Amino acid sequence: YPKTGVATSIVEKIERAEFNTAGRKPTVLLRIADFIAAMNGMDAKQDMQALWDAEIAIMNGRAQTTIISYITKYRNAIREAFGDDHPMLKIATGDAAMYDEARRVKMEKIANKHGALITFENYRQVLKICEDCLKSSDPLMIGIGLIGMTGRRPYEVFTQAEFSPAPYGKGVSKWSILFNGQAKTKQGEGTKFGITYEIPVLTRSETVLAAYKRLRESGQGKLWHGMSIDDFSSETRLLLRDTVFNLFEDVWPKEELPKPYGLRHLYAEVAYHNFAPPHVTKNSYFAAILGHNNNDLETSLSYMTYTLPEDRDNALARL
Amino acid sequence: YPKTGVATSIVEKIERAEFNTAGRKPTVLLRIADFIAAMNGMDAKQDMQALWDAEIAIMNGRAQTTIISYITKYRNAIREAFGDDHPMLKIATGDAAMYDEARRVKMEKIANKHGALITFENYRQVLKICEDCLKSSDPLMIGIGLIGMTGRRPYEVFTQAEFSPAPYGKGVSKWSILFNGQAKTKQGEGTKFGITYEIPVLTRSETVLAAYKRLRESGQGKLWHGMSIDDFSSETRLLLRDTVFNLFEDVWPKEELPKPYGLRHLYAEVAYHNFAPPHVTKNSYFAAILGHNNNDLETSLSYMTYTLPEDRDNALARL
DNA sequence: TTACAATAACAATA
DNA sequence: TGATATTGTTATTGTAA
DNA sequence: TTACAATAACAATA
DNA sequence: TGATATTGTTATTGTAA
Repeated sequence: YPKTGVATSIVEKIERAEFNTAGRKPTVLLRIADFIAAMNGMDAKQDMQALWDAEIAIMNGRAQTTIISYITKYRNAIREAFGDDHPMLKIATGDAAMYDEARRVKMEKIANKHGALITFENYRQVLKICEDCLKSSDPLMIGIGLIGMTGRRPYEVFTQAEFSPAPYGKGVSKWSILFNGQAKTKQGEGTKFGITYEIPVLTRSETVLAAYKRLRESGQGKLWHGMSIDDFSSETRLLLRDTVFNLFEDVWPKEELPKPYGLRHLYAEVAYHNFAPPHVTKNSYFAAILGHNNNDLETSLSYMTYTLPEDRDNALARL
Repeated sequence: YPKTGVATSIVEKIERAEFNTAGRKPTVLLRIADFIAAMNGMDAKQDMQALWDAEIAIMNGRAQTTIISYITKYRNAIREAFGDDHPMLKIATGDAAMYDEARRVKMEKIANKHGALITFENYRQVLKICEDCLKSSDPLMIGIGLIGMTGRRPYEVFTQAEFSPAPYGKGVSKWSILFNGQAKTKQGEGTKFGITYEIPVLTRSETVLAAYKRLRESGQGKLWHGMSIDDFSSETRLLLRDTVFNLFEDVWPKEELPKPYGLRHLYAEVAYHNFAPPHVTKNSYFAAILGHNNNDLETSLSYMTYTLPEDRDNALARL
């Protein structure tokens, strides 16, 4: 197995950081680069274990959550420099107890949400705003609108989504499009990786598609296209965050602040409300439209966040 | 740690089998008894490993599912004879691959059900039959009726359920009772073990309660009360199975045969349809009424089996 | 002696 | 069933001034 | 040379 | 996150006959 290599992306990041004139020092990326370098020429498992142990020692005061993320960064770096068969991958791991606890925390949060759904009282207004965004000349605005209307993830919409018209007999679907470019997935059976699949839309599909090509043909849309996730975050995350804060500050439910992924939650809640066939559970429908693996009903649980006021009324009406 | 002991329940079962005049020979219980006996005086892990390995060798041609169950029987026997701290418990285990595969199979089945819910067209009739059973003089019939009306498990209803009236301000709830005696659970936080908790009922609570005391005061109801699960199965399972087959043969959906647990599925579907408050998900509501652990939304997935025809209609009515 | 924008760390969610 | 890829939030850095 | 009831094995589900 | 407790189905046994 390779006893030498470099994590190219990390060092490119550091080298780009060499010319900043503002901002935090890239301490973490640095530690990761040093780590990978020190690893060069290492052959003994106890040496590897020692090195990792020092790294884990440094991460001490961080949040459990932060530590899991960081561990992912180191593991991806090792994997990039030395490949998949490097014994350090058996060693640079988190404790099972830590992963287990993260899971417990998460499921508890979700359970808490399921017993106290937030009533999205002004959701029609939110969707209206998103429809209006589809006509803006600012491609960020169009992007947001497309989030609301298609429920695609921001990274998907801005960097890789392929929206297409969807058939319906001999005609074209008014309320559904074809989508390719599912993120957070990898090649496999039952996976939507590189799969084109049909998704409902919350305004006319023509409108959506037109707004999309306008996004893709713009200047900023040309930068965005095919970008990596790190690049995407750096270029757009804070601006998108702020714009969304502002756009929905008045209409969003009081229980939470307006965030981009909010739109993906609402979308699922709205599409189910409007389009769900009768022989299918809410879990199944959500998993279907959100691009989840074939037999995964559990990720859908994360998205049951809101109650639409019509349903709140109707349920209250008994008795 | 104890190097000696006996699995009393197993040998009592064998000794009761000594006087049968009909039926299969208790091969399995026998092998388990011999196993436990051979274990007496054992001190060396390789000897233990060998013994287990022979047992696992015998179980070869059985179904994965059967093998997991059998392994539970051996483990419970070891645990009963020698206690919880016996090193054989580290050895008499199934493979991780086997448990993982069982899980995959299960989730796939559930996923398949969620994308093809069975329309329970005649469910009003089924519930009616169950209401009628509450007036029968045959306590089995009453029991069935109470399954349909309370969604409690058969073992719970026949052997240990404690039904009680539920308050509602200064009055008494018309559509909910108090229940104690949750099975398939053990002492813990967030658990319903020995907890009295409120559950909806699908006919008037008075009716339900009256039918219950009639069940409890009967002769067969006196046998049933406080019985073990093995005793319960042996005494009642095949008769209950047959009676249920017969009672619902004409009205049950064509996609499946009428089984007692069917009534627990339908119950949950009906109660949600009628009683579910607006700020709660179907998963949460099911987990609440079915007695599931506090942060467990996943077991609820097993119960989404049917679509009530009203919902099928209403969903079909768009567009 | 503060503003401010820019950056990556830190952190949560799916 | 081993341990990721997105989204979301804040402390630090450098610079005008 | 079969019926039949009884039993526990075998098996799936939650 | 280690490995159970219920519910559901069928093959074997013994007995009349």
